[PDB]
Amino acid sequence: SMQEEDTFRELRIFLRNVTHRLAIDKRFRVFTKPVDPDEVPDYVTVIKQPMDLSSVISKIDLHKYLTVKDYLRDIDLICSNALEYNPDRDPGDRLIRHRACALRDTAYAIIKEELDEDFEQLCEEIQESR
Ligand SMILES: Brc1ccnc2ncccc12
Ligand SMILES: [Cl-]
Repeated sequence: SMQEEDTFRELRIFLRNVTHRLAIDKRFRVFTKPVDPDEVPDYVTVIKQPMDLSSVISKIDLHKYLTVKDYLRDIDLICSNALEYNPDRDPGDRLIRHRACALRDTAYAIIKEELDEDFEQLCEEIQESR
């Protein structure tokens, strides 16, 4: 209907605002762009599911997120990818891992404080019923 359209627009607006708040945080500057294949020519071979905040924005705007659950799966990728590609004890790796998973914990904490559970449930029930 347009009730349903109104629901998904509100979701998109909410997901944009969360994604913007992550993207202007200095800690996360490295996650605002896909990994450059110049700097890292083995990344896009090793990391099957590249994910970054600019990609998340594109998916919001292409209506690929019908639930916060779907959105958080992509946020989880930004962290799990960082852990997978940068596992070493050296500070370079430890810093990207720390940041990647602080991005994850920030997104979860924002959504925990600001997402109405009943709004997520409505989104889930519309999605399941399609
Ligand atoms: Br730059 C860079 C190098 C290594 N791993 C990375 N993981 C995620 C984002 C950027 C990365
Ligand atoms: Cl830096």
